[PDB]
Amino acid sequence: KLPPGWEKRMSRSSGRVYYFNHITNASQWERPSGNSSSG
Repeated sequence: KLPPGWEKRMSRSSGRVYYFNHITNASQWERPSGNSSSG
């Protein structure tokens, strides 16, 4: 899971908004928390 280096990214081909780590280099679908996660 993401956040040191992240962005919420649209799939610029066909499907979904995904969520991204910059410096690992990993695409998932997660808003990582806020303050509490909960999910």
